[PDB]
Parts: sequence; C-alpha cells; structure tokens
Amino acid sequence: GVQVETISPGDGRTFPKRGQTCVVHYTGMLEDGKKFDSSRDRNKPFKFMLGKQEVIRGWEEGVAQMSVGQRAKLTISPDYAYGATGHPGIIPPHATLVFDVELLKLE
Repeated sequence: GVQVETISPGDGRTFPKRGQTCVVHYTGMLEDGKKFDSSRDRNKPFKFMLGKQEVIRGWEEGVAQMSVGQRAKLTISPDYAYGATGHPGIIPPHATLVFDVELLKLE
C-alpha cells in the first residue's frame, strides 16, 4: 500500500535493476510532526540493493518504481513500512511514513 507522487521525473529509461545498488538521498518526515528517518547527506547519503530485504517495502517497490535522475514524494502505509507496530523511539505504532526521495545513481 505505497504510492509514488513524482515531482521531477527522470529520463524514463533507467531504473534500479536486479543486481544493482541504488544511491539515494532522502529526508523522512511523518504525516505532520517531524523527522524520524533522515539521510543527513553531510555523511554520505544512503545506498542499498534490490532483493536483499535491507530496506522496508514502500521503498523497494517505491524507489524501484523511480528512475535514475527522478525525485518524488512517496507515501508508505504500515503494511509496507515496518508492518503494523514499530518502536516508541523512532517508529511509534501505526504512524504512516512519508519519504521525499531522489534516486541519484546505481552502483
């Protein structure tokens, strides 16, 4: 149950592929409160791979669905985010996540 609301499309030819490593820079915000998951660029963005359940689903599917050079606003729901319940530290219970991601490159 994730949505992809693009703002600045990318070429529309290259995406993350099976056997690649995405190079993304995002900022995680919540419905209308604050940041819980940011990628404070300063110390290098975030980098992950497709098919090695290292990142939530909302991403995996979301980010995939995005193209090299595109930026979007994704909306993730419990089903994909972290399941149903989370932490009382970063992920309060049923607290939908919102990511504004920029897929930069593949490695």
